[PDB]
Amino acid sequence: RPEIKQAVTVRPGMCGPGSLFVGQLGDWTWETVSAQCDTDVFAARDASGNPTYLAFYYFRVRGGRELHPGSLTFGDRLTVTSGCYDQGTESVLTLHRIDRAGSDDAQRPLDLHEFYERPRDGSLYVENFNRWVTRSAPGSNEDLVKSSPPGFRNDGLPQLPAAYSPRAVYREARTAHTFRALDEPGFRLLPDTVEVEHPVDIVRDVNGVGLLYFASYFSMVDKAALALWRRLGRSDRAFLRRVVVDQQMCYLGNADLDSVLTLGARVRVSTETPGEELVDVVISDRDSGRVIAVSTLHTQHDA
Amino acid sequence: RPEIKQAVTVRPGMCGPGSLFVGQLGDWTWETVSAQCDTDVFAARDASGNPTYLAFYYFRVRGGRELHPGSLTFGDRLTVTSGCYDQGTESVLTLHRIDRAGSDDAQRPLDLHEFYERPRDGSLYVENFNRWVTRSAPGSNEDLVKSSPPGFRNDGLPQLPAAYSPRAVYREARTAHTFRALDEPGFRLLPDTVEVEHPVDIVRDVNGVGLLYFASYFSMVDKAALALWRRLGRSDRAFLRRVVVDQQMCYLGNADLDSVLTLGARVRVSTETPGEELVDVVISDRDSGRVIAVSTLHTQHDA
Repeated sequence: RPEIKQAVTVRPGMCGPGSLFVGQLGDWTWETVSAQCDTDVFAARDASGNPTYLAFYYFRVRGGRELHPGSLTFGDRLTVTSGCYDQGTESVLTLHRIDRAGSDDAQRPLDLHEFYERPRDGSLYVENFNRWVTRSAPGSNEDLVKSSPPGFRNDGLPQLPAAYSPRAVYREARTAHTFRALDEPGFRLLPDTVEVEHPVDIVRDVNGVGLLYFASYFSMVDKAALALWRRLGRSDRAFLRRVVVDQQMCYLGNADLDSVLTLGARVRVSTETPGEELVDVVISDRDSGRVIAVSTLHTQHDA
Repeated sequence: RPEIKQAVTVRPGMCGPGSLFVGQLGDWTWETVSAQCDTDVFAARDASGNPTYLAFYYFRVRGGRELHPGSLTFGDRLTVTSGCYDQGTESVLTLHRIDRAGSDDAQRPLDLHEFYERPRDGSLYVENFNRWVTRSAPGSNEDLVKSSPPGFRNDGLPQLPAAYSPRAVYREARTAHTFRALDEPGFRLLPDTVEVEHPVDIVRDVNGVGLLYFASYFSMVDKAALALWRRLGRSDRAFLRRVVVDQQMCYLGNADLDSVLTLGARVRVSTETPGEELVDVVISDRDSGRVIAVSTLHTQHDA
C-alpha cells in the first residue's frame, strides 16, 4: 500500500550511454511489485512449480532538457518514488518518479495527472507495464503463455482512470510502428533509413533465465539509431551528446537465442525546432514473421 | 572498520552470461571503500576539484563447480561479506565473499588464508585491487595520472602479509600474457587461436564519465572466448553451459572511444581432466602500441 521512497547515489552500474539505467529501473519495478503485491517476483512459480516471469511489455522514460538519462553521472544524489497500479491479475503497472535529491517538492507522492498530462521539466517519469508469462516449452522463447503466480495481490493497489491507458498506447504502436502518429504536424520524414541484421548476442543480449533481456532491447534500438546517425554523416561524439527527452518501447515478443533479428530505423526532423527529431525503430524476427519490438525516441541534438 | 554483511536476492540486473554480475561486484567495491575509508568514492575530487575515479586494476572471481557465476538465477538468496585491506594512499584492495544464504558457516568473517590459500568449493571469492586516477587531458582516456582524493582514510584498514600480493600477481600477468604459467604441468596448448578486431562500442562499452567501463572488459574477453569456441567447432548452447571456476583480469590501460581494439585468444586443454581448459585473452590498442588488458579463464565444459 505505501509508495516506496529511496535516496539513490548514481553508481557506475546504473548510468552512461548503454542500457544500465533501464536495467536498474526494471529491477526497481520487480522490488516494488514484490513489496506491494505480497509476491516474491524474483522467485515466482505457478501452481505446478513452473517459473513465471514478470515480463516487460510497455516501457516509457520521459524527461526533458533539465533532467534526462544522459544527465546522470557518478555520485549524483536522486530521490526515487515508486508504486503500483491495478491492471488485474495477469498484469501490473509500476510508476517511478526520479528527482534530484535537493529539488523543491521532491517529497511529493505519485500523481497520475502529473505523469499522464502535466510532466515537469526537471523530473524523470517511468512507466513499466508488465505481464506474467511462462514458457510454452522448455528452452523455447516463442509463444509465451499468460500466467499469474498463486497469491498475487492486485486487490490492494490504486486504480487508473479510463483516460490513462498504457494498453491503448501500446495497441496503437503495434499498428503504426511508432508512438508518434505519422500525421503529427511539425515534422518531416527524411528519406534515409537503415535495416541492420543483428544475430542475438549470447554474451550481451541474454538474461539469467535464457530469455532476451528487456534492457538489451534498448541497446538494440540504440545500435539501429547509431547506424542511422552514421548514415546521415553525423559524428560519434555528437551521438554521445544526444538528449533523449522521451522514449517508449513495446515488447511484442521474445526470441530464441539462435535468432537473427532485423533492426529497422527511420527519422522525422522538426520543421519548427532545429535539432528536434523522432526516431522510430522496429525489431523483426523475419524467420518467424514477428515484429518483436517497436520504439520511438524523441531527441534534441546539436549536429 | 566493521566488515559489511548484506542479504542479497539475485536480480535480473546482476546475473546471466553477460557482465552484469561483475558490474554489481564493482558497485559493491565502491560502496565498501566509501564506508570504510570515509570518502564518497562516487563523487570523489582532488584538491583542484578534478574528478578522481577509483579505477579497477586487478580483478579475480574464484568459484568452483558448487557455486560459480553461471549458478546464479533469479531469486537465489545470497550472503555477501565485504571489507577493505590497506594498499597505501593511492590503491586499496576490496574482498567480497559470496555464499548461498542457507549454507553452514555463511556468517563467518573474511579470512585471508581462506581467500589466498584454502578457498572452499561452494563459496565465491572476489578480489578488487583499485587505483585512484585522473585524466591527464579532458576527453583523453590515455596516460591516466595517479591520484588520491583528500581525506582518503586507509589508516583504519587491516594489513595483508607479504605472501598475499595482488601486485605480484598482476606484474607476472603483464609479462607472461597469462595468470597461469605456460610451463604449468598437465596442459597442452591447442594450435587454434583467434584475433578479433573490436571497434569500441559507444552504445555498450562506455561508462557514465566517458571511459571504457570495467565490466565491458569482461564482455570483450567473452567475445574473444566465443570466437575461439566457434573456431573449434563448438555450439552456442555449449558456450552457455561453460563453468568458469576462476577468472583473473588485469586492466593495464583505458582507451579513447574511437579506438579499434584487438582481442587475441588461445587455449590450453587438460591432459588429466576431460573438459578442463585455460583460456588466455589479451586486449591490444595497436595504434598506441599498448596492451590494455590480460585475462585468464579456468573452465570446465561438456563439448
